Amino acid sequence: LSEKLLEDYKTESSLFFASPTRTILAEGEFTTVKHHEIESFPELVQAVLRNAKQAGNPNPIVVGALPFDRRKEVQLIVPEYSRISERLQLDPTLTFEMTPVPDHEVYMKGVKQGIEKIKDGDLKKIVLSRSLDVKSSGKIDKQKLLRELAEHNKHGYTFAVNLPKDEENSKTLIGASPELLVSRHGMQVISNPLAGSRPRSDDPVEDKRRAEELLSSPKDLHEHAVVVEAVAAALRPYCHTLYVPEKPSVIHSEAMWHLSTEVKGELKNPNTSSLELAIALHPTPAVCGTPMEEAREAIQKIEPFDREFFTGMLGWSDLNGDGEWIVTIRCAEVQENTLRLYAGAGVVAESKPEDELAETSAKFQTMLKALGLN
Amino acid sequence: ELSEKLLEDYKTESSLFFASPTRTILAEGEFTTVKHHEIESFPELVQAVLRNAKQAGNPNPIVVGALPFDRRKEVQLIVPEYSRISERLQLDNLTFEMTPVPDHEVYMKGVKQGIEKIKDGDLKKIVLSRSLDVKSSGKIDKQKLLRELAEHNKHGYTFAVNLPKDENSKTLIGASPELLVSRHGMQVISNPLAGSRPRSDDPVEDKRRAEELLSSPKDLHEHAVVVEAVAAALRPYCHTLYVPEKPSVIHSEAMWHLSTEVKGELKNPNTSSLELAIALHPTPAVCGTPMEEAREAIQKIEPFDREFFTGMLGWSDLNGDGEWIVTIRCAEVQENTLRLYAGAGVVAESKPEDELAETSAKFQTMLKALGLN
Repeated sequence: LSEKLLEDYKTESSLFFASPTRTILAEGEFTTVKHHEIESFPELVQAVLRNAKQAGNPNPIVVGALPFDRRKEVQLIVPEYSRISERLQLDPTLTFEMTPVPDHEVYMKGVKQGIEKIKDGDLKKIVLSRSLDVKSSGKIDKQKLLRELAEHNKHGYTFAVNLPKDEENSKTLIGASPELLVSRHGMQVISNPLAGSRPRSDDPVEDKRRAEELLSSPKDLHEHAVVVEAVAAALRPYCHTLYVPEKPSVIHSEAMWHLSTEVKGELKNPNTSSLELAIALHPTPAVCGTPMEEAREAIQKIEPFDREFFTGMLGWSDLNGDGEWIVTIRCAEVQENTLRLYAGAGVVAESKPEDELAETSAKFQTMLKALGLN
Repeated sequence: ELSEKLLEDYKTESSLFFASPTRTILAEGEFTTVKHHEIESFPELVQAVLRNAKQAGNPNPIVVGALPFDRRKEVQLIVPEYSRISERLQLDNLTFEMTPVPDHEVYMKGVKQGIEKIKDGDLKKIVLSRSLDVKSSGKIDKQKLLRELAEHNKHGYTFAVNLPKDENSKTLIGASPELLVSRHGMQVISNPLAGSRPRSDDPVEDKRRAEELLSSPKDLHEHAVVVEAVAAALRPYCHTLYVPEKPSVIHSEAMWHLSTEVKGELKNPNTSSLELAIALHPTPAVCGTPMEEAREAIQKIEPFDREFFTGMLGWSDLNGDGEWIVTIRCAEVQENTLRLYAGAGVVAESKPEDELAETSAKFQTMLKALGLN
């Protein structure tokens, strides 16, 4: 059935979302709700979901994507219907025109600006990113793109979400993120911050060497620890007790090794929805920095493009408050014949411009491989 | 007077300017936007969203906006970030290219097809309409267009609604004479208009036309049909209705209209103005009998989409009160282009040429405001 759901994905589906706990296909937009203030959005969403129940939807969910920038308007959709199966089980089965935005040198310049700002003590952490515009000579087949991603993403979250357009052709957010922002199942809360990276190698000896190096890198370990501390501080008020592992683990996608910690807690209040928790966490320092509003102003000033939905959050939440929200990375906006791909790299005082550029390239591979351009 | 200041403060970004005989509203921003697929279950969602807006802040928040002619489309309204509401208003060179879409023949072709289908007993009443694209040499000053409409519309409903964009700002602007429905406590009022004649600058001829409309059997009969449909829609919601025996005549600067004020007293305090509007929308005055059949004929014959024209627009509050108007004598304005609209009810005994003239007379409200009267 799960593979049926992947086969049934159309550009009028509102969400495909393949996680390790399930696969969801949501069709249509029965209700869309937009709101000016992220902080008061969870209560509006619950009111909309209650209405949906009482108007005769037996399992109302919201699905969609929220932007990187918390100050922007937010929006989610209650679909007409949704199907929910077990997780996906799969055996692997033109001119393109590239325009980097910005070019490699302007990106590196921006990286020097971030370093400087930290060396003056204005910021502790900064993640700087860049994008890549791809024009195809044919119309991109979203459903095939989605399948390529799913087949090559055993452990993360494969997704497609319909996004706000003008009435232009449909705009879809598509990708394969390794990173859970938060989930809620019953009263159990889990968040999985990822911070620290090395690219995979096809040489199995080198591949393992890089996992070991990441796992013993003082700069990466310390920086990971700081991201974990911030996730734990944001979840602590909502929970009885928090379990925060003393040691990170190494996880992988096909393209990258990542340091990873699963932070787990039991809620105090059964009405605290997964959405509320996602909003309490968003954006984590892994995609933004510390202090967030300062890292964000630095980010907004240095980056010559709008991240829009990249490094935002996306997922679903139900009437009981259960849900899953992922950090939106290893992804692309797809519209007709064009895509915008995105990638970013954590920057610190010690950082080196070329290495950071190299890291963004290694991170682009998830999407480029799905397009046959790796 | 605050009312006039609200008209002066109107901006292209404002979600709603709405000047009615009971109040003037200027609504800014978008605290919450709600969009829904099924018009029939929209009222309850809208109340859910208004309740939430209260729980977050002000005691009796409102929704504002415009819904389309075609009831099967997605519908959308906005709870504004803030609104000022005052008493009713008490108010005291660019070149233009014009293009009829369709042209005057294609439109009369359409009306013939319409007469044809009523004579075969498929339809009883059909409204057919056309539009008039306009290109300006400059950017249209929307605020000034709004003031012109308001000044020349003492008795109607003058509005500017920010519409879902194409990229450049899109505004629905107009001065409608027709209340679809209001609610005030348990009191409901609808004012169907059906039957018209253009005003004349010769006051003897002006009065003659009024008197002729008021006693035309064809027009009285068609008016009584519209009145029956209003009553029909309202009956299930009211313990009592007052339906006047006969219509009066009312005027805008452009037109005489046959008018009936239908009043009711609701059974249920929780019935919102928006819910009544939906029960009424669209009336046979702009669509036809049967509605589903005549709308099919309308979609099939008309070479443009009406979109918001002959839709409904207005406001509703958390208590349930509100005012919704029939969106006529209006235009979509974008940058330096307007699309003006006008329509004319068609029956078996209709004459194609008289409907073309009737529609051109209906265009005068908007044309006059542009200085093209």
